[PDB]
Formats: sequence, structure tokens, C-alpha cells
Amino acid sequence: MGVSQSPRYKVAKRGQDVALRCDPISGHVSLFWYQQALGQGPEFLTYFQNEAQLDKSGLPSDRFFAERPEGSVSTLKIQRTQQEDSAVYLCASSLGQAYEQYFGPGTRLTVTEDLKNVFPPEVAVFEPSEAEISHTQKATLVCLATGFYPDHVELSWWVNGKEVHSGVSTDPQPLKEQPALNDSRYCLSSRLRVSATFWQNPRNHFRCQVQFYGLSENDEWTQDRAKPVTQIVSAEAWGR
Amino acid sequence: MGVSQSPRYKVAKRGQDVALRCDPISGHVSLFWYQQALGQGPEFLTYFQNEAQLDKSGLPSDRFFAERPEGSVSTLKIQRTQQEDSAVYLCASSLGQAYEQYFGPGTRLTVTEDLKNVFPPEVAVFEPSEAEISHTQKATLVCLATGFYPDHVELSWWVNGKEVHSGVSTDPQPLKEQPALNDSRYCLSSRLRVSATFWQNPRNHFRCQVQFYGLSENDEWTQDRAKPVTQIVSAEAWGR
Amino acid sequence: GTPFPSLAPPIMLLVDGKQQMVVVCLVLDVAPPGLDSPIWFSAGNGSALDAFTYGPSPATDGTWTNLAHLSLPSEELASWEPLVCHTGPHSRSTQPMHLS
Amino acid sequence: GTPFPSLAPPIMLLVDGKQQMVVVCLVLDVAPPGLDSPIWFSAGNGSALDAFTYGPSPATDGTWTNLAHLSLPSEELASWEPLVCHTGPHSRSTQPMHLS
Ligand SMILES: *[C@@H]1O[C@H](CO)[C@@H](O)[C@H](O)[C@H]1NC(C)=O
Ligand SMILES: *[C@@H]1O[C@H](CO)[C@@H](O)[C@H](O)[C@H]1NC(C)=O
Repeated sequence: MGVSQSPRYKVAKRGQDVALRCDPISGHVSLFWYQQALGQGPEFLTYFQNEAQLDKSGLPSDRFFAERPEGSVSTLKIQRTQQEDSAVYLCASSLGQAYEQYFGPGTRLTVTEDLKNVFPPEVAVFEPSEAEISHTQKATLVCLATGFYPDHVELSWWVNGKEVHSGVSTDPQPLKEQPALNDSRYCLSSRLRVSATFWQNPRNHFRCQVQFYGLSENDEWTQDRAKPVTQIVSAEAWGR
Repeated sequence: MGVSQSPRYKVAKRGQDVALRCDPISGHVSLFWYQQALGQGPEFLTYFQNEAQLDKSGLPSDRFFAERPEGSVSTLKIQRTQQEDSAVYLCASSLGQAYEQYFGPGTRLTVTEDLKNVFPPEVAVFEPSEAEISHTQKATLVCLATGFYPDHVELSWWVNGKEVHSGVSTDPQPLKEQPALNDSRYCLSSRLRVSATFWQNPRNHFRCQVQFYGLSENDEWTQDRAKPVTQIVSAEAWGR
Repeated sequence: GTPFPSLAPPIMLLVDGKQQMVVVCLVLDVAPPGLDSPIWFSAGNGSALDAFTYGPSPATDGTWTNLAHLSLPSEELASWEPLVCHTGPHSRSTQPMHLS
Repeated sequence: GTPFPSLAPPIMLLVDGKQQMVVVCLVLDVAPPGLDSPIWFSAGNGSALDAFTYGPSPATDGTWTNLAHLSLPSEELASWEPLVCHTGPHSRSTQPMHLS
């Protein structure tokens, strides 16, 4: 409980068929599949009514095909995925086609010609300036995640071993380092705002975490230098 | 006074050399030229110190060339403009290279293969729903400017013959109708929020204006159907 | 902090000699998220209708509102009616609007 | 309603066997505009330095902040210093920061 999907982040090469899954809330008669791309609203795909598809209007290409044999678990597969498949596929469930919908985390998909384009984030943290401290009596830390592809990252701050959400302001979505080039890396920034009295404490430890989702184990890698797999990149600094 | 530039909006075809101008504030020793593209910060171009260029580091291609003979008026020309020239060129002036800067309206430039891609906005206005009125006791009107290229538009509301700015919330920038295609049209939306008692007045007239900047007079047009020139498109509706 | 959609009165336009039915859904009181409040529509035959969103926009009064319009021929106004809009997050919805 | 930039303490990273000097400018109290508060930098030889912005971002406390970082070899730290950041709108600026 409630609606969960898997995987949440999946990067694949063109011509490589993939598969997604969704486990709706128990006791939900209906099930929906959507597609968000280019920032556009959820574009309908298919409809499941008690393990039975009663609507397939949203499906553009026949390469896609979802099945719900168990009646409580659905699986959408895409044979020979292409670039126009690079989007976020959502899943919804309800007591019926006449009730409100519950959405899951979704599945962010990104297809590429070569898997050599995958790269981990370059995380770095900066300290608050003396100007900001003496003026507002508050300190703001900056985290930067750069040179990472695709834009599959989850940034979070960790003060004294524990994650914080208060005063945390992160960018809505990663920005391409070079918007011109069709294939470009992404960047990201975040801001943690604490009191000047808090930052001026050496005891306090501040760390910026960036959960990156790359290639899994079942993916072969040739390049001799490292391997962009699902990893995390952080940067820390002590108070003054 | 203060810094003014011309033109503010210029659309041209590839291979067609263009020219820009800037009239800095009187008594300003320095003059700057910048270039904003892809949302990136103002990228330096050239520097003018009393009708004399002392810096040309920002200039990528030699096709560009600015001159300030009068010492109070500068002119940046771009021979055989290309697509990488499609950006907003700004102009700044100051008492010197050690003083604050004053910027002008700027010059939004957009180059295209064919001038047949230029199109006026499709403006339409919608009325507030009864649901919003009875709930918040306030009414919100919606204006939509679609199918226009390039994104050279200025939207403004006009209540009872006079333009209004209060309660007016318009989108930051036009959104491509089809982000996938390199050449796509733009869209735009705005929102005017008045009191329910105000909208429920037939006497009150509401109009949404959209100043579109297209081709000038000195541009030849072949297509027999109309001609996308600098024009305005509005949509109106009476209160209930 | 409480999203609130609303189907506005339809409008009639012209495209290519065909009368066009255009509607729009406006969600209000939307937070300032890194994400957004997705807007999708539902028809009469149980099918959904692909639309065009304008994304959340920071209002002058320190708020956020997402917009999305929908276009379809007046011919099929006897198959999709009534019309329903959705938003959120779970998600939220509005009352059916008899096109006819 | 009053923009306020600030040059943060520099950081040292590695690229290709070369020590890299990375700095960043943070502008605060920026309104929620359809436009933004452009961020550009100035060097020592009088020349400007192209940087990378992250655009204004809606803070959780109902505010907006634009960011921009700048990267350059530690070799040329004897030519660009001190460093200055700019923002706005006219425009605003900050005090020089001796890199050295
Ligand atoms: C309902 O949906 C079907 C299939 O798209 C369509 O052909 C029909 O026009 C719609 N209206 C009716 C008759 O229910
Ligand atoms: C100043 O600018 C020039 C020209 O770019 C550059 O060669 C030099 O290294 C800089 N430093 C000095 C010597 O002023």
C-alpha cells in the first residue's frame, strides 16, 4: 500500500526490449496506464478492468503490450524500444472507472543509441559567504550535481547523519549542460538554509547526497574506465 | 532615457544579414554587448569605451561587428546570420568599467530557413466557471495564443478600454506545441482574476490582447494566403 | 495548499471549414512543486482525450496554477459528453460538463 | 523584493590532471518573474567570463533564487583575480573576491 511501480528508473539502449510492472492497491477493480512526455499531461494508454483490457486507444505503436493475468498485478512490455519511448509511464488504480485515482511513483524511462553516454553525477558542496551570514544572519549551502546522464537522480541533504527536508530547496528538474546538442549531460543544484549560528558550529556536519540511477548488473560494459551503474555521489563540509 | 534598443523583435531568414542598434544613456562612458541563449546568463560579446573597442573576447564568429562612431550610438551587424545567432542580444551602459550597468529592452532574434514558418497568434478567451465563482467568490478569465512563430508576442489585458496589470498572471515564456520537432509553433496563456461581482456585470468589457511581431514591410511574401506581418490579435467577452 | 480544478464554458472556433469545440480546465491553489499537478480529461465512451497543458505558473499573489486545453470537432459532441477534468496529486477531479 | 547576490567560498576539484578553480554566485530575494535575474561575472583583465546558470528556483519559503557557477584553471588565478558577480535588474553587483 498503496500503488507501487518497478522499476522507478530504467535506462536502456535502442533496440533493447524492456518491461515494467505495477502493483495497485488491494481491492481496486480498475487499472490505468499513462504516459507523460515533454511536460505534457498524462496521455492515456490502456485500461484494465479486472484483469481485462476494455480500452486500447492511447497506444500509438504496437510494440507496447500490457498484461494483468493475476488481476492484481500488471506488466507493460515494450519490444524494440525507441527514442519516442523516452518518457514517464504512470500507473493508476481505483474501485472502478467512476472513482478517484491513486497514482504510484511511476517509471522514468530513457532510451539511448549507446550506453556509453551514461555518467555519474559530479557532486560538490559550497560554503555560505560571509556577506550573506552577516546580513541575513542565515547561512545557505549549495550542492551541484553535473555531468550525469540520464537525468535519473534523487538529491537530498543529510545533517549530522540524518536527512533533512526543512529549508531544502532543489531545482524542479535537471537542466541540459548543452541544450543545443540532442545528446547532452544534465546538471542540478540545491540549497539548504540554516541559521548563521548553526553553520558556525564545527560539530555540525553537512552533506549533500545525490542518488544516481544508471546501468544495472545485467548490462554488459566494455569501456575499461569504470562503469556508470546505479550509485550515489555525495559532498560534505564542516561548519565554521 | 534610459537605454533603448531597436528593433526589439526581429525575425529573419538564414543567409540574410541583419543590423541592431542601441542608444545608451547620455553621459555614459562605457558600453557593453551581451548574448542570452538557452536561458543561460548574459554571455559577454564586445566592449565599447568612448567609441573605442577595448575587448572582443566574447565574439565567436567574425560575422558579427559593432561600431560606435558617434560615441553615443552603437550598431551591431551580423552578416549571413545563422541559427546559432537566434538569441537575445542585450546592451548596457555605465559611467565606466567600474560602475553599475543599465540595460535596455534588448533585441530578441530568431533566424529560420524559410520565412513561410511565420504565423500570427490564435487568440481566444474563456469565461469563468460557475464552480469557481460560487466557491471563491472570484472570477478568472483565460486567454490562449496558439500557432504563432516565432515566440515574439506581448500579451496584455484590457478592461473597459484600459489596460490592466493587477491580477494579471501570464506564462513566463511561450511553449512549443511540439517540442520534438526542431521547427515548431508556440503557445501562450494568461489569467485575469477579478471579483465575482465584477465579472457578473454585463457593462464591464474584458479583452485579451496579444502583440505579435512578424515580418516587416521590407520583406517579400509569396504565399497567396495573407502575410504574417507585425500585427495584434485579441479576443473579448462581456460580463454576466 | 488544496488543488481545485474547474471546467470553463466551452468556446467555438474555426479550423478548416469545420466548427471546433474547445474547452479548458483550470486548477487552482496548487503548491509550488518541482513536479506539478498533471491535467487529463475523460470522455463519454469511457475513453480519455489527449490535451495540451501550459504548465504551472506563479501567480502575482504568490500562488501556482496549471492549465490545459482540449480540442475536438463539434461533430463528436454526441459521444464524449459529458466532459470531465482531473488533476493532482491522490488525484482530484470535477463534475461532468454536458457538452451537447 | 530586493535582489542580493553573494560570492561563495571557492572550491578545488580535478578534471584531467589539472586543478580546477570553481566558484558560484547566489542571488537572493529575487521576485517571481516571467523573466529572471541574469548572472554574469567579471575578471581582472577587464574581460568577462562565461558561466553556467541554473535559473531561478521557487524556495520552500515562498521566494526565488537564481544560481550560476564558474569554472577555470587554477593556473590563471593570477590574471582574473579578484572576481566579481553581477545580477539584476538596473542591475546589481557584489564586492570583488581575491582568488589568488
Ligand atoms: C464510442 O466509442 C467508439 C469507439 O471509439 C466510437 O466509434 C463511437 O463513436 C463512440 N460513441 C458511441 C456510439 O458510443
Ligand atoms: C590579461 O588578458 C590577456 C589577454 O587575454 C591575457 O593574455 C593575460 O594572460 C591576462 N593577464 C594579464 C597579463 O594581464
